[PDB]
Amino acid sequence: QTSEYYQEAANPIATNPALWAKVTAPQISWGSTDIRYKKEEPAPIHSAQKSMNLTAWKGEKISAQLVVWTPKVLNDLTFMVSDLTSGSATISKENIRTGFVRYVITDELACGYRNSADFDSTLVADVIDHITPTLTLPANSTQGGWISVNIPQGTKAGKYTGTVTVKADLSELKLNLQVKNRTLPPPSEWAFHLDLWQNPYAVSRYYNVEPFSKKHFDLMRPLMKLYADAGGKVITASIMHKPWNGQTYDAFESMVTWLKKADGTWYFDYTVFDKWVEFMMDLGVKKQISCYSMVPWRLSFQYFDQASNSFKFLDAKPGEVAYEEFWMNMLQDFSKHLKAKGWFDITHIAMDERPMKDMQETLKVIRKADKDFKVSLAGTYHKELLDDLNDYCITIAEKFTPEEIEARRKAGKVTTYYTCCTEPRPNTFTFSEPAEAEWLAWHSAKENLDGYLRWALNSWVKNPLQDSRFTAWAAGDTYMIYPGARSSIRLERLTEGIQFFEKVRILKEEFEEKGNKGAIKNIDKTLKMFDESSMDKISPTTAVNKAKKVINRY
Amino acid sequence: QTSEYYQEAANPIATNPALWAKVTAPQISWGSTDIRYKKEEPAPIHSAQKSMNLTAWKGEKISAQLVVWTPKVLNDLTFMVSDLTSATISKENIRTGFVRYVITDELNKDGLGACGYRNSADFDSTLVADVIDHITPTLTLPANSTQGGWISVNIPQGTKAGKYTGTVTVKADGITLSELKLNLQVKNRTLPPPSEWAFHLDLWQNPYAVSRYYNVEPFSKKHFDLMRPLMKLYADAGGKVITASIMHKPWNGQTYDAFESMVTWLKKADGTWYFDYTVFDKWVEFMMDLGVKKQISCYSMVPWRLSFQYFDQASNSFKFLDAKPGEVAYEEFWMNMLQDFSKHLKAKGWFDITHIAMDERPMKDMQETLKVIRKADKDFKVSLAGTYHKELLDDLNDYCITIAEKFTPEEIEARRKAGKVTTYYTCCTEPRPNTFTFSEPAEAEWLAWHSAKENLDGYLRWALNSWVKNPLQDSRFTAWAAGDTYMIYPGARSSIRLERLTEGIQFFEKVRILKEEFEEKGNKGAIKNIDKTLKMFDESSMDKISPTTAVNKAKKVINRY
Ligand SMILES: CC(=O)N[C@@H]1[C@@H](O)[C@@H](O)[C@@H](CO)O[C@H]1O
Ligand SMILES: CC(=O)N[C@@H]1[C@@H](O)[C@@H](O)[C@@H](CO)O[C@H]1O
Ligand SMILES: [Cl-]
Repeated sequence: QTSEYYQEAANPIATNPALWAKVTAPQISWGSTDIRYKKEEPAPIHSAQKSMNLTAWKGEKISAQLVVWTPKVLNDLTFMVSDLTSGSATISKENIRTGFVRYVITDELACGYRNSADFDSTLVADVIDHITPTLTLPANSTQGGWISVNIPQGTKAGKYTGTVTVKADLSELKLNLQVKNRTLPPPSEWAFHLDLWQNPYAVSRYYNVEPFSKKHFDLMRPLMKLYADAGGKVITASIMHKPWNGQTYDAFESMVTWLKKADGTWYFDYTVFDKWVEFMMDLGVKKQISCYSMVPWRLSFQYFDQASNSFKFLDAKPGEVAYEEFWMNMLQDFSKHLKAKGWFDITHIAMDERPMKDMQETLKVIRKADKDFKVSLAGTYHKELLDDLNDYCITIAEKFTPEEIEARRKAGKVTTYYTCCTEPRPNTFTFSEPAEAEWLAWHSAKENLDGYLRWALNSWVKNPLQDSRFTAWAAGDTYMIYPGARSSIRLERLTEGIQFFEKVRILKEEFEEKGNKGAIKNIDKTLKMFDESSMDKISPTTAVNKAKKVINRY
Repeated sequence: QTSEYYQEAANPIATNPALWAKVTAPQISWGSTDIRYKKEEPAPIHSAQKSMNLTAWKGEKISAQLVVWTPKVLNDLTFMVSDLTSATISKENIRTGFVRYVITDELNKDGLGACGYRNSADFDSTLVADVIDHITPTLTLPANSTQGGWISVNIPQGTKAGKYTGTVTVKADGITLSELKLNLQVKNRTLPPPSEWAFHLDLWQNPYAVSRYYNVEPFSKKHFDLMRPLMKLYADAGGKVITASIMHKPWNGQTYDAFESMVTWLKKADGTWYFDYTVFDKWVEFMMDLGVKKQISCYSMVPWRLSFQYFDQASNSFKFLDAKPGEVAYEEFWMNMLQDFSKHLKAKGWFDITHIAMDERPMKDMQETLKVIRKADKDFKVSLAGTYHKELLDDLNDYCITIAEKFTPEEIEARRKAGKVTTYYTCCTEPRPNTFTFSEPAEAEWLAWHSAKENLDGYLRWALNSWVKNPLQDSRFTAWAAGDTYMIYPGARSSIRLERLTEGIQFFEKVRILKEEFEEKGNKGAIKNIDKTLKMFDESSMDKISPTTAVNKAKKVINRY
């Protein structure tokens, strides 16, 4: 973990020392989890808050942010948290995670290719750095601290008190936690269908290790554990070469060997695919495997040609007999392999969104190969595809009818929504407001959707700890977690949202059973705030904060 | 075969019409198989020879060359040969072709060799007669030009001995121009068919040149159908060795068409390897079905560049191991392939004939490579074309030496008794004897007589068909003297060079059969006479006795017995 230490990029905004003239000693205060504090300006806190009061269920993860700002050098700034105690009972401080909220270069408003102008760029607080044990802060700088309390499941309900000690070579901040009588199940038991596409090739490139070696998997374990502890349900698999035509910094390579032998037979080898899938299942991501893609963005299919001992490409489009023959041959081998492994029922062939013609022709092919193959799609609403798609994810702008949703729930199908570079808000860009990430989970509860999908968990740019920009899209679009298995503010807020989606579900189960129709109509009145057309009437921060309080009263 | 028709390149030497002023009508004559007749000059034949007398054994292939030269246009020149009669040799056994022209250059300016890179502009160029074109049925000759005709008589085995007579008819613009008379004395000895010859001929095959030239998929049905008559030329010359590339670019692409790997090298992401031999197997079976079945030579454990390609599953891409003989990494990489290869070859029944094949390198390298092979399987056969080393004489099952160096007679006999193969080669180093397109035809035959003189098992050359871009028109290349990279042509057309080499090989077989008969009969004199004749084929004696003279004298001596 010493090799995981790093330096931030230079701040493109210079520090005005006159703005710091009024700061006479180092300051410390509780801040808000809704705010990313600027590095180069004093915290906008005009008198310090020494106490923080939190409420949570047993089993819940709950966070707070403190801020330190200093007109002099602070050597070896450290945070530590006491045990929390309530009479003779204790939440042990092993369950409490601290991190420095570190800075990354971002830009602004979001689709299409970009030239970064470094004139348009700024440092923003986003990285939860729980690895570096101390930081030295330069004079005239501000530094956030993130505190995560993982409340154990067997914790006694009641009032817990504890201390956050900040040192540099001070103050104590007070932490109060009301633990309620209700229990939140562990992440492995959450209903919420979270899908954040994984990029293992980004990790092998960043650390310069052999793909799918022991070192590669050792590096991925804590990183993918971040996804599984957020309720991650879906394994991403690239079953061919460059499903997305190298749109990310690191292209996805094939996890399947496509070897066309010189006698006309094919040898398909799934060694990589199998290792990746088994690895992710051992971490608790086991609900679904999504296989990309039969319809890549460029319709050119790589295979290893033995006769010439080289890579070749079939150029073939859905609706062609050649496309049908090429995919039938692989999909029928793949079907047998999956059935041998016991993964067939959960494996989905996964599309991205194309002219209607294309998608139906691709579907014919899949069905000829095996009638029971499951299929998924993230794209636009089409009535034509509602009975064929076992997992259907729709743009936030479009809606399924309530009858469509129940028909799909009745049939055992998954129904979700996504955002990407199209939507200014809500989103998980590095300059997005933190509460927008939590908002996304509340929106799923409002819509009776099964969850939320985003296209990039960890498709890291070149220097993801320093600069979140990319040659396409708004900064942060390509990843939500960082090298070192470091979380972001964005993923932490999303996880709080998902925990509340589970609370709502548990509360409605209890209220329906007891005939408490009033409590149900109130939860639904509160859920009305999470409409994507109503964000100028009620800000995402305000909606999220009001809704949290309502659910916690029950 | 209509798609196999072609046009020659322009002659870079213009025609001197004063040199033709003496030629008043078309001339037709028997010529010599020792001469490549120049296109732009009259045949150097001071008066026409109408009769050709040949002698041969039953089973022997024997050739003659006629020449036509003309001061006027000859439209649709054609040759045809009658049955030969006494009993009959049917004319189905007789092949005719036009001796067509290819651009050639010359030795290195110093005249001492022909190796090293070259620009064509720094060297002469000239058209030379070399292609035996048996496919094109007629040619139109321009005024003031000369054209050779090659005639091959394949004497069937059951042919009755005695005097055979027949006619070669040459026609143009409809009419007959001349009949030439062909006489053939068939002797009461029998030469076995090529499949039964002892002579160890190794001419390295390049299947990738054929797939490129015809633009077909490698190791497809079309590719093999094209290669069948072409590789049959090699088998009918006594070819014994199948060339296999068991890794990517054994010679680092030194020829126009690089050799690809006939073996899939797949490093799986779980630490195991998968090797697949589907190409290798198809190529080997194909070549064995044509009668090339004695030996398979696998190139190479020691390429110049020392960079070994493999398919890396984890990254789904090609990678290269840089590892040198004498390194543990080289040893681990090759051991793993060679042990899998060993099992495969045993499953197929090919292990006893398969040789791992080196080219020449520092002594250190070769012995370290040998340790690796032996660790993999102690019974792996090994071969080498290079320099003489006493150190390697028990380890090399097939040892081919430069013509300049010698094994002792004891070394040869020890190697023969152990069942090993011992040969020599030439390449770009030797000005003569050689098979450059400008080399004298008899030099190709000479090579086989030299093997008989040295008690060697045969002869090796590095390129049967490593065709340049336009091999029918221009035999030059970016390296070496013209013709160094191939001996046969598109259309399964033979060269003068391969036809003469084949005659030499037939005589090597005759010598062997005659010595078997003379030892058994105690006729020690006839044996001492054959050896006195074989003394002419020394590579230091070519300024005392020209290769042509030596070959012609020797042929006569053997044919008297
Ligand atoms: C379901 C989804 O997110 N699809 C694409 C995604 O592949 C990526 O290109 C993204 C860039 O932000 O644009 C989205 O249209
Ligand atoms: C064994 C042998 O023939 N080796 C090389 C051959 O690879 C080729 O480069 C040739 C060119 O004429 O030169 C030979 O020395
Ligand atoms: Cl090569």
